[PDB]
Amino acid sequence: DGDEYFIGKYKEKDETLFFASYGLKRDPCQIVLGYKCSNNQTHFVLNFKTNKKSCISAIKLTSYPKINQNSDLTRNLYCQTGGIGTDNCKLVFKKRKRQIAANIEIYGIPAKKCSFKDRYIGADPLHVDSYGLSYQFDQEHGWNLERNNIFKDTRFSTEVFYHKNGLFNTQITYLAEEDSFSEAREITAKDIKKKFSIILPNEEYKRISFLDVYWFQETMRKKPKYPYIHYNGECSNENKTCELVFDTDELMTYALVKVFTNPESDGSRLKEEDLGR
Amino acid sequence: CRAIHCPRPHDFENGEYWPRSPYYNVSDEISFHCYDGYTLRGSANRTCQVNGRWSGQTAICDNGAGYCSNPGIPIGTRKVGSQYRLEDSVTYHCSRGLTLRGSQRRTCQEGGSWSGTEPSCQDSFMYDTPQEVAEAFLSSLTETIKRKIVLDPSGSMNIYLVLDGSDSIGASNFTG
Ligand SMILES: *[C@@H]1O[C@H](CO)[C@@H](O[C@@H]2O[C@H](CO)[C@@H](O[C@@H]3O[C@H](CO)[C@@H](O)[C@H](O)[C@@H]3O)[C@H](O)[C@H]2NC(C)=O)[C@H](O)[C@H]1NC(C)=O
Ligand SMILES: *[C@@H]1O[C@H](CO)[C@@H](O)[C@H](O)[C@H]1NC(C)=O
Repeated sequence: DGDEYFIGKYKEKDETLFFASYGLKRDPCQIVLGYKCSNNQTHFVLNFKTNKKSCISAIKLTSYPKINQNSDLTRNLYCQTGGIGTDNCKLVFKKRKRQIAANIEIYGIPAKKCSFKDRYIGADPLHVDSYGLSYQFDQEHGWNLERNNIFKDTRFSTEVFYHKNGLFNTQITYLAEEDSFSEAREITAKDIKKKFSIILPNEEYKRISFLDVYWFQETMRKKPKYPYIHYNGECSNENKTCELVFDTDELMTYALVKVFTNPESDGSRLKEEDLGR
Repeated sequence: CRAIHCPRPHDFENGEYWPRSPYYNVSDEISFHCYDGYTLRGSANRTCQVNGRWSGQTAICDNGAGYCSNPGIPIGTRKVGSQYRLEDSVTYHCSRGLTLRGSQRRTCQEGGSWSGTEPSCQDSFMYDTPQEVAEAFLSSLTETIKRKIVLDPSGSMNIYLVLDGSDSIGASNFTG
């Protein structure tokens, strides 16, 4: 059977960039199609850089033989310089003592008119998020809980950072029963800087009550450095156009924001033990 | 008692070495260099010292079109076999007056590595000095990280020491 690792999401109308099979004990590799690798006792890295005009969509790796360890609580595949949307990134994989083969495939789509909003937004945005796990609330306060069966990390107290299939997450605030879905906004790779911002409307019945961000990025080492996504000034009733400002320590390659709307929100909603320094 | 002669190379495939002589004295040099479109791994300049062994590693010129890589010809031996795909075998043997030390047949395993050790046949008068013996024993017995021994959970080791007391030394009662 063998274990599998994913990056991104697959679609039924994508062509293959390349497809190969590798042994995991030879030294050095076999140079396939003039590419470069590196193999050690506990690391396997690959360099990729396409020539045609295309943007990458998904990556998948399969390993044999099966080993007794789950594949969702830690990180095993990650690429260090690039990502999803940029035409190249340098894959890194961490082995064990009992893995002796690998199969690798890459899919992509034409560069000019390629956007990923049609997949990660789902078909029922009000009930299921991009991960697939459905929302579930508390009946006495109407605030969503924290999903617990995924790789989650914290920087300091009162912070959360989930990870799954190369996709991160960060929830700005708490969510109520009677919220509605307004729209979604996407940011491609040609409008990404070390620091930038985005404008959203707050006119009458388009009051912002919930924001959750999904983004890919790069990591120099296995320990990531999550960027600072703070909320510029204060978005109260008076100031109609509200801005969201990013502050990154490493360069991203894609972002997605799912605005939620609720006319009843007063602008402040916080837990009874989150509040004091 | 006569002078010490370092062994003369027997075969070399896809390459050329300078210079050539019927026998090599102490502190003589050999340089390897191989054809166009290949790649050389190892040491390009090799010299033999008073011990009787060439200094460095084995020089291997490879192309890069096989499931498992080229094993190479150790200096002094001869190789039979030229198939480098899955489930093939390669055999070694060296010249007259030399006795082999290592694997006789090597087989390309599933992962991509050979099965055995690289042979290098010795003669009567080469001994091993304590430094290399200690280094090899430590490197084989433990693993690196410093150097620590690795065991599986609920694991254990059993050491069995076997000596002999036949009439070879006769030194008191196993002294030393
Ligand atoms: C086996 O190879 C892998 C890579 O194929 C090695 O991992 C990489 O090792 C390099 C060299 O130490 C690391 O680069 C170093 O990073 C520091 C961070 O500040 C920087 O100052 C330099 O760029 C320095 O060269 C690299 O981070 C590391 N990891 C990667 C590339 O993901 C691995 O160490 C090798 N195995 C052994 C036993 O050395
Ligand atoms: C809130 O209004 C103030 C008024 O000066 C403005 O400076 C600020 O940018 C506004 N904040 C947002 C998030 O719109």
